Amino acid sequence: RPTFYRQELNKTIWEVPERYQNLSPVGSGAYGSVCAAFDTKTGHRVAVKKLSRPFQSIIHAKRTYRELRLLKHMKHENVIGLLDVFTPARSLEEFNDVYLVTHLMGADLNNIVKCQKLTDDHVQFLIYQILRGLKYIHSADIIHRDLKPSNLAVNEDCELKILDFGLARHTDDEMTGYVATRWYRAPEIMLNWMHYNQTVDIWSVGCIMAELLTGRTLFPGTDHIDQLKLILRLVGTPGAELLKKISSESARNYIQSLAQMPKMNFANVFIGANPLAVDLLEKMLVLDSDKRITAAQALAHAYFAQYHDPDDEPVADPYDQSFESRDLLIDEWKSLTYDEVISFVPPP
Ligand SMILES: COc1ccc(C(N)=S)cn1
Ligand SMILES: [Cl-]
Ligand SMILES: [Cl-]
Ligand SMILES: [Cl-]
Ligand SMILES: [Cl-]
Ligand SMILES: [Cl-]
Ligand SMILES: [Cl-]
Ligand SMILES: [Mg+2]
Repeated sequence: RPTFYRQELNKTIWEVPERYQNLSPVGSGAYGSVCAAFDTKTGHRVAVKKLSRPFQSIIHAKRTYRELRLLKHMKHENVIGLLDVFTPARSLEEFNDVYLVTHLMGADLNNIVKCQKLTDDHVQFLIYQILRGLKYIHSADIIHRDLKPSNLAVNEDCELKILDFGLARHTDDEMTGYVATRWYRAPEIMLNWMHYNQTVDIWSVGCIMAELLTGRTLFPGTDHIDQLKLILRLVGTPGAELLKKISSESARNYIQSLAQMPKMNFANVFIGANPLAVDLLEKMLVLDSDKRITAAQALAHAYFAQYHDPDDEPVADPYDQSFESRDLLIDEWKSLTYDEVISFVPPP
């Protein structure tokens, strides 16, 4: 057990191993209560997150366990990973606080590229890395559900990592109005058309790629209905085959009140773009999720010819999430979390 020291940060007392020095608050709080630090064991600048009231309710205790399980599993160059996890507690009986350590991420795609169009070679490399990480995530049967520019960390060498695992589900209010937390969502999850699956993430990648190419949000709706109208103008109204699959009778009835529209010509929407980029966007932005291209298929598309290497696009170890359908008491979720803290093995 390392020696811990204490100091006052973010309105509370933090207690951390000596290896972590020069702690200072960072960020806007989107991922939790976080400080930057220097890790003397590894030489990295790191982010240290102190969980707020991790075991105050059944919902919060299970969410803490979920975040730790997801972060311990992710081991890929284009996905956030766990450098360390610790508690000052010496036993389960005194366990109360959890701290997580990751690489410090300076900039995201949003704060870097807002209102700006990038060159085609840059778009190729950035979207390639998103898809490489997504192939890994989906191979573990994990659905991200919230891919958007603020969840993509990028460094000076245009290297990219996917963020946002195991945090609270987004609320109805967070999704209301003229807000970026809805602009990248697939229509079937935005409107609860049907039981969704991992194909929702490919819709989000299409929205991101379009925005890197034009410098503009693809579907900046002022509310759910305005956004649906923008989507259907581009990709066309649903045909009878997809209407069948909308298991919400009320949603199905609203869609049929709208006048029918054909799919638009994407070469006239994305004027001047690489024809291979136009072709890939047409295969991502398909209304029927059954027919969208997958991450593994998209890596082999000719748009990525200068980066694609099928021997360097790895998949994940199996991920057991049977706990997600399990009902337990607060102290049982807390005991499971403690076991996962003390069993952590740091990366090589
Ligand atoms: C220590 O910094 C952290 C910890 C966890 C997470 C996520 N759950 S994505 C993000 N930042
Ligand atoms: Cl230490
Ligand atoms: Cl990482
Ligand atoms: Cl503790
Ligand atoms: Cl964003
Ligand atoms: Cl969500
Ligand atoms: Cl597992
Ligand atoms: Mg999110």
